[PDB]
Amino acid sequence: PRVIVVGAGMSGISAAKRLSEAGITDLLILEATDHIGGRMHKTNFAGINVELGANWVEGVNGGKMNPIWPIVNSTLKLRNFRSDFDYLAQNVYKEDGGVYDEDYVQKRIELADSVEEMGEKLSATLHASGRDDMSILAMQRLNEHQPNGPATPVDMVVDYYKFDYEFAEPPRVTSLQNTVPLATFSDFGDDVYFVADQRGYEAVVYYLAGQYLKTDDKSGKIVDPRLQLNKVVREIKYSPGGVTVKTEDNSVYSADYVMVSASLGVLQSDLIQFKPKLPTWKVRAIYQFDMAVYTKIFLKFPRKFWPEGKGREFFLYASSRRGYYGVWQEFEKQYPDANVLLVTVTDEESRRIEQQSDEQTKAEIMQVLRKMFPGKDVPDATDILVPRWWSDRFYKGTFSNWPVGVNRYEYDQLRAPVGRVYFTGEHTSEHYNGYVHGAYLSGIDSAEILINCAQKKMC
Amino acid sequence: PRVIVVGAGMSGISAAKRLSEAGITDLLILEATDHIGGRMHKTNFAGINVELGANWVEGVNGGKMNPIWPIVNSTLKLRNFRSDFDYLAQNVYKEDGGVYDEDYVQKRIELADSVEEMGEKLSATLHASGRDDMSILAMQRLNEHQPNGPATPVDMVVDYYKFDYEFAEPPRVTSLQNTVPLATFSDFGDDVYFVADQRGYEAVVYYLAGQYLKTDDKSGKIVDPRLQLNKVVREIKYSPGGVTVKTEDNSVYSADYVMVSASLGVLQSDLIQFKPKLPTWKVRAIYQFDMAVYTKIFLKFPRKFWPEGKGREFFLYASSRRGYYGVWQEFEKQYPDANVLLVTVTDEESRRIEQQSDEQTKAEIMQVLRKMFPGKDVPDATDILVPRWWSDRFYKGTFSNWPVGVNRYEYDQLRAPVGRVYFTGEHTSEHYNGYVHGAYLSGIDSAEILINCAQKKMCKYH
Amino acid sequence: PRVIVVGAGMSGISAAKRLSEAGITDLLILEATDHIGGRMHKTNFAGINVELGANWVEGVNGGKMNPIWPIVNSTLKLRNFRSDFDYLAQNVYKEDGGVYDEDYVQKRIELADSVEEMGEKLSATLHASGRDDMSILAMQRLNEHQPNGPATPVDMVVDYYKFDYEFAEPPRVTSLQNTVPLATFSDFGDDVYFVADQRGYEAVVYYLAGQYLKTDDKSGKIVDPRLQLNKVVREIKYSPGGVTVKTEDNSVYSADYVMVSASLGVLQSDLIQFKPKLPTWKVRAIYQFDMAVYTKIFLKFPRKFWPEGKGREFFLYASSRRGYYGVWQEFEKQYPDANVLLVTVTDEESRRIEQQSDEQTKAEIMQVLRKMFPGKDVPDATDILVPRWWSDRFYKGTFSNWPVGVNRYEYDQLRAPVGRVYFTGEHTSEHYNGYVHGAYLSGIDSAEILINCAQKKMCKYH
Ligand SMILES: *[C@@H]1O[C@H](CO)[C@@H](O[C@@H]2O[C@H](CO)[C@@H](O[C@@H]3O[C@H](CO[C@H]4O[C@H](CO)[C@@H](O)[C@H](O)[C@@H]4O)[C@@H](O)[C@H](O)[C@@H]3O)[C@H](O)[C@H]2NC(C)=O)[C@H](O[C@H]2O[C@H](C)[C@H](O)[C@H](O)[C@H]2O)[C@H]1NC(C)=O
Ligand SMILES: Cc1cc2nc3c(=O)[nH]c(=O)nc-3n(C[C@H](O)[C@H](O)[C@H](O)COP(=O)(O)OP(=O)(O)OC[C@H]3O[C@@H](n4cnc5c(N)ncnc54)[C@H](O)[C@@H]3O)c2cc1C
Ligand SMILES: Cc1cc2nc3c(=O)[nH]c(=O)nc-3n(C[C@H](O)[C@H](O)[C@H](O)COP(=O)(O)OP(=O)(O)OC[C@H]3O[C@@H](n4cnc5c(N)ncnc54)[C@H](O)[C@@H]3O)c2cc1C
Ligand SMILES: Cc1cc2nc3c(=O)[nH]c(=O)nc-3n(C[C@H](O)[C@H](O)[C@H](O)COP(=O)(O)OP(=O)(O)OC[C@H]3O[C@@H](n4cnc5c(N)ncnc54)[C@H](O)[C@@H]3O)c2cc1C
Ligand SMILES: *[C@@H]1O[C@H](CO)[C@@H](O[C@@H]2O[C@H](CO)[C@@H](O)[C@H](O)[C@H]2NC(C)=O)[C@H](O)[C@H]1NC(C)=O
Ligand SMILES: *[C@@H]1O[C@H](CO)[C@@H](O[C@@H]2O[C@H](CO)[C@@H](O)[C@H](O)[C@H]2NC(C)=O)[C@H](O)[C@H]1NC(C)=O
Ligand SMILES: C=C=CCNCCCCNCC=C=C
Ligand SMILES: C=C=CCNCCCCNCC=C=C
Ligand SMILES: C=C=CCNCCCCNCC=C=C
Repeated sequence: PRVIVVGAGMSGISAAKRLSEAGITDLLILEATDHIGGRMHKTNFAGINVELGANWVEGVNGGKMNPIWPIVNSTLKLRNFRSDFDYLAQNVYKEDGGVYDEDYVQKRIELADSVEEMGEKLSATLHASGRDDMSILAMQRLNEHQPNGPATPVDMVVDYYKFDYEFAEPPRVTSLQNTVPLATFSDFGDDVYFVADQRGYEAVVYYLAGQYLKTDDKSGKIVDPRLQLNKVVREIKYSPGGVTVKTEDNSVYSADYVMVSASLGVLQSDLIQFKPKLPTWKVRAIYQFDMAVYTKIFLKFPRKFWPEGKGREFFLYASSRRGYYGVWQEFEKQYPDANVLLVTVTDEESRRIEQQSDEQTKAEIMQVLRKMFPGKDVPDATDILVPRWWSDRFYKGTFSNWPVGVNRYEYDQLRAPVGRVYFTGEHTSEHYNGYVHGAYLSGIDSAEILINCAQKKMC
Repeated sequence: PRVIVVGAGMSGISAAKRLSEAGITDLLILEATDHIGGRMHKTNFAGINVELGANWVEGVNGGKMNPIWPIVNSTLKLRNFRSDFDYLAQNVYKEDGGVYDEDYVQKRIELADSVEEMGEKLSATLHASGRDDMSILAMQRLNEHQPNGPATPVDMVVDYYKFDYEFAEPPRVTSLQNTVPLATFSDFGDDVYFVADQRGYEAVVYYLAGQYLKTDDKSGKIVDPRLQLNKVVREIKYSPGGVTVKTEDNSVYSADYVMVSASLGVLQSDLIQFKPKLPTWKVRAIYQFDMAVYTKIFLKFPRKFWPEGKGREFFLYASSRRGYYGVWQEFEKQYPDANVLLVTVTDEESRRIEQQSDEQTKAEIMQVLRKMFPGKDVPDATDILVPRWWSDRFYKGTFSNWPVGVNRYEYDQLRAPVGRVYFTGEHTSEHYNGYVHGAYLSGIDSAEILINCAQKKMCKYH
Repeated sequence: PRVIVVGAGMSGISAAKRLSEAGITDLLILEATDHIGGRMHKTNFAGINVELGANWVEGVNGGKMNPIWPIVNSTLKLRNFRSDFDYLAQNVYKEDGGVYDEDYVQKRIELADSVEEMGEKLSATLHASGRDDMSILAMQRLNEHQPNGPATPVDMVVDYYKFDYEFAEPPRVTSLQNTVPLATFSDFGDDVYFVADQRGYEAVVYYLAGQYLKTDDKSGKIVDPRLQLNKVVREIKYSPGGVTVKTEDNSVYSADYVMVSASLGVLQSDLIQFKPKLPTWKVRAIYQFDMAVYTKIFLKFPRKFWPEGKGREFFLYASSRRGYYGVWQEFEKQYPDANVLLVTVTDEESRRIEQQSDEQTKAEIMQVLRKMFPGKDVPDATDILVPRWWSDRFYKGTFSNWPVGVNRYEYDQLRAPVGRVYFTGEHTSEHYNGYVHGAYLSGIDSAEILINCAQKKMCKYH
């Protein structure tokens, strides 16, 4: 059968590979941008390539092997380092200057960790139907016996590092049942490894694609005509007998099936019109799940003014405004001597920031840094890079997050095909939504579902 | 039967009134503070009494009469005014000065309203168990077809005005099925009346209490020994045979039953120790419902610099920071010539603000005001009042809000009695949680359950 | 809670009775016609009351007691007769006259019955999801090894008697899995008893109604104002908090819940407007199930011309046109001096006949009877009664039938409530759709689900 795959991110390339392995080689991959890789994507900043999207292989060293790890660490050997979060208690900055006492902070972290552990015990006892689920915040209130969760600046920043920095939305919106504990770490292991290689974390996608798509023997560039870049799909028409896909440039293509891999945000946006309209059950499951936004703001300075050394890689700023420029990282190992800092924001701060100029964002950040390092002469940053994933029509966010209210059955409806229209992508990953390995395994699983239906008539 | 009622806010006074009516007059009302009324409470601000807590009679002029309305508007004649929100579109300020064009704003308001109406239709069809509920935000996404709800400055303050200003928590955390549409408005009417009387909205509670408690002939002060102020209940021991209640000053009282009317926030804080410990099912029901916080910040100025006139009562500040000093009210009718303004904040901003000085909050507000009225000479406020309800141990918030995740049966577990211990209060109102009328009706309903057990020997709950 | 019950047929009355027993007595039953009983309804014909709708208590003498049986045979002692179909082989008339040879017909019946028995065995092994279901006709081809089901006149009329005369649609549309074997007979017994009493089979419903509705001490008539006749519901508005129902006479009623007992056929028609519209899942379940039509044409003649005697009660006409005036009943036992015959038609023929005049129908029937009894001087019938259930807007058919294509899950979606809107009626009976006992039991079942939701706050999800 002929199958059109919409999108050449990790899931689309992964699904097309699996299909090709089943012998379905009459594929046509239509990608909106001028390149493959989607959310795994590097860029030049301050004369070095940094990741705008995914940056870590998460879940390493555990009971099962994360399928992405071997490719990154053995097949391609991309340069990488295990992140160590053990010294955060020594690096929490006060809103007005200097760090807090490490012992006080270590005890707040312990209290937070302990509450989360009680939440893991509780989650284990909830019903599979989801009828007793609750937000992580409700679990925090119950376990601490209070009418509110973390509320002082230090407790809030600790809370934000533990939850929002992973999920990109606050604990009060997040499903406890479906995030605590999290399968990625329970299955693959607790460590995470930061990829810092000039070829980019995206190399993994190019490696996979080259195992079945044709590449130039000199270039190494993909030249297979089954891959067409700059093809923005805007309409998908389907019937019991086949499908037609129209692109923004006016091309029109036909196939027996279409495998949609565009992000959940794209599907919530209407960029692609389905005709007929997707059924209500599908539409509701789509709008109930969340597409989160995690913004990596890179900054480059004329000189270093922050600490370097053991345990100095990650540091937090405890603002009285929750989530305001709170989580920082410095790259003494990754980008020795570059004078770059990375501050991450999400959700509401991400949408506000994407809406204002880089200069204005730079100015707000300089004010925070100056409060943090009152003893230093802090130079203004020389360059800033603000990724605008939520504003980009081909992504509309960075990764899905599971909200309280959606149960496993409704989440599974996200994966479900509609006639001949199949779906894949990180938001269809059975237990790894939000991750690169989740996009990868989702392409394989979605392809298998289509192969069984198409080749064995077992749908 | 002797019954102890913990708390003399509206639901406790109302529950005690109903018991007394059923002839259960061997009552003891234990109130933590030095006064009755609870969350209906006024205070002197710069020379005028303003309400720290409830301020409106909400739900008036509809198909059924809100029971609070006749007392306010006819029995006591408390001075009051209908709030008119029809002119908001002419009163939305830009982050950086001046108002937006009216027609531009009106269209955003009309789109917001249309999404909500579409949400009311969805809501009516959801399974009664609450199992298919979703947040108000999810419904907005569905209806606007976007991966986010309102996100530009003007659409966000319109959203805040429509939802946070009523519920005190954002749409994304709030239950669609239980708040859209809202029974208070569907049943009692769409209008709301702001009480602005020197005697305070709490006069309604003093009135009900007086229908059954003895009062001093000249002062009208309640003197009945069945009401005991300054008595904070710290422990409730209950058994098959009865209950014992201990206060902080060590008093100990016994009764056949106890009716607890302390807020959900108090129950979530463990101020009262139950012995034996409440059942796990009850404990979980308590923690899963939300106790919201709504902070009315009052400001007094040496002279006026904002507009007055038709449609000027309410105005919004479209900050690029959602919920930042967004909803303003000026008092040309309520407190004429006092030069007072009221900005309301909720939730995360309330918690932040209660934790810092009033001077710091006043200076943040002066920057906002000077940005809104750049052509005026905006003098610094000479007085400010920041109510700290979340910090007050006898309240721990302002009113409950039904979150996504709590279902119908879980809400019933929140109300359910445990042995001889009954619960009452706005958080136990089936359809009016969060309101003065919900506390009033919840008092009568809880009392009736107790009366059935006590007088009809029908002791099984649901 | 206040509950409005739409319709006073067996299920509405049965539901209201069960609610009343749970103590829910604030009920309002709105019935479209001027009487209760619905599809159980008698009429005077030829000076005798005959049944226009149900006439048998089906499923008797089995392992479990059909709940209607005791009311009929013991509490009311309605006059009744066991129907005996054992002599059919002696009473099959050829298209042009005279009966076929008994031995020949018995052989054809024996074959039809053995193909059905093989269908029951196949049915038992089909997957519960309904994925392997097939029509009864497909099972017949498989078992007979032929490219068609019964196709000669005698085989066709035996087939119509065995299936259409029960289900009111042909084997090719009927689900094998859900009708062969049929629960009513497997649970309650293989016998059937024809009710022939002047008080009517509807007395069963009048008896249940009188157990909780007030009746005049003299007239015995129901006089409870909770029952209101001539109220045609045309709109049902519902929200998360209650419902409003408006009747064609323009009255408007309000309640907490509504229990809809009108027929599937009425729900498929547009008689009652739901606001908001019912959800797509619900509307699809409604239109996928079938509402069949079974038309009992009674004829009165001036003298008898057909045989009377052992085995003569039921006879068949083997027309070469399937289903054409094929199953007849003579009433020597029931109405001995009447001279009345009953011919039953269903489905396509019922729809055709309801649309033409009684005179044209009578003329068609006289041509058939004159061909069946060529040796007799057949008199013209002097009266005929054609019931028009499909044309009646308050019924739109006679009883639901389960078609191939619908599985249990989808059938259950017919019974499922939508918010505060509940449904009851024979088409919601878990295992006895199409019968009086099914209507009766569905009323109790539906009521209990509403009682758990409303009283116990436990709204069952599946
Ligand atoms: C619907 O109702 C009718 C009416 O009520 C049923 O018929 C009545 O059923 C009684 C149930 O058995 C029946 O019973 C009794 O009769 C026996 C025997 O009578 C004589 O024989 C005795 C022993 O040889 C002798 O000792 C005695 O003196 C008599 O000569 C007696 O032992 C029982 O104690 C009892 O009184 C009635 O006679 C009968 N009346 C009529 C008018 O039919 C009917 O029942 C059906 O089922 C029973 C099992 C029996 O087969 C009936 O004949 C049959 O009609 C019932 N139908 C259903 C389907 O429920
Ligand atoms: C800022 C950020 C940080 C993250 N951090 C990490 C991390 O450190 N580790 C980790 O494991 N995960 C992380 N993630 C998550 C991870 O990157 C994603 O889960 C994964 O890459 C998503 O792959 P996908 O194929 O599902 O979707 P995508 O990569 O979005 O691929 C979909 C493709 O479809 C294309 N497309 C969209 N619309 C159309 C259209 N109309 N027509 C044609 N093509 C279209 C897009 O251009 C894209 O190429 C991060 C992601 C981001 C963005
Ligand atoms: C800022 C704010 C704004 C609001 N706006 C409005 C509005 O405009 N309109 C509206 O309808 N509603 C509004 N509400 C809600 C309304 O005020 C409440 O729903 C209602 O007043 C609550 O009455 P209650 O009896 O349930 O609780 P409470 O009024 O809290 O009464 C409980 C009583 O128990 C006492 N107590 C607590 N712990 C103990 C103890 N351990 N022992 C003894 N006594 C104890 C407390 O002091 C209090 O008197 C608002 C409330 C607030 C605070
Ligand atoms: C011709 C025929 C033969 C049958 N043969 C038998 C048999 O022998 N044995 C057997 O067991 N079963 C048989 N049945 C089926 C059995 O009669 C029905 O299953 C049963 O009586 C249906 O009861 P109900 O309460 O579900 O519906 P109904 O009896 O239809 O009750 C619904 C009530 O709703 C009223 N209504 C409709 N629309 C409105 C409105 N808009 N507003 C208000 N009220 C409204 C109707 O008037 C009616 O009274 C037969 C039925 C018919 C019609
Ligand atoms: C990631 O890959 C490196 C490289 O292959 C691993 O470091 C090698 O590991 C083997 C295993 O016994 C040694 O014999 C080599 O000497 C190692 N090379 C170096 C430079 O130490 C490393 O352990 C890998 N990490 C994970 C988590 O797999
Ligand atoms: C609030 O109370 C005032 C006080 O009685 C009401 O205004 C009276 O209303 C009756 C009713 O139609 C009149 O006959 C009186 O003349 C009115 N008095 C005045 C001063 O106008 C008023 O309608 C009430 N408002 C509401 C919403 O009930
Ligand atoms: C390590 C580290 C720092 C955080 N970056 C992890 C973001 C991965 C997003 N996936 C989460 C799932 C969801 C929602
Ligand atoms: C009118 C007006 C302006 C807003 N003040 C009313 C807050 C009443 C709180 N109860 C809502 C329910 C919940 C949660
Ligand atoms: C006995 C006899 C004669 C046939 N009359 C009974 C009709 C009962 C209708 N219900 C069957 C279910 C279906 C569909």
